Amino acid sequence: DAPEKNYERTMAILQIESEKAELRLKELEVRRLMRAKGDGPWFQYPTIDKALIDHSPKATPDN
Amino acid sequence: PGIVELPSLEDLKVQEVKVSSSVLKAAAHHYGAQCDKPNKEFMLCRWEEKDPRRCLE
Repeated sequence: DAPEKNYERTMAILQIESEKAELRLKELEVRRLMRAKGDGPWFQYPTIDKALIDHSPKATPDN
Repeated sequence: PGIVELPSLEDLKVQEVKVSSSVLKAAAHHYGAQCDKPNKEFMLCRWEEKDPRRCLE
């Protein structure tokens, strides 16, 4: 191969792998923040659906 | 937490209907026809306010 080809191919490889490494570091930080605060789409452990509540007038008024 | 606010004993004094349950049940259908309006005002107030202290008068 030409030294141009190996050189520019190495630059392409280093850009792709540096991008993947920075994205993995961001992935770790995002997972840490979403487990800590619970405000993102991940770690959304389920609660009770409020569509199950009967909002009809019951038999006794104090409720 | 906070203090619950109860009405005084003067607010609860009223001329009680001191008749027995058979007197009530014998007179029941005419009581439900003739005393309709303030009874339904009261029970609408009782299911909307959900608090008897707001339903006394």
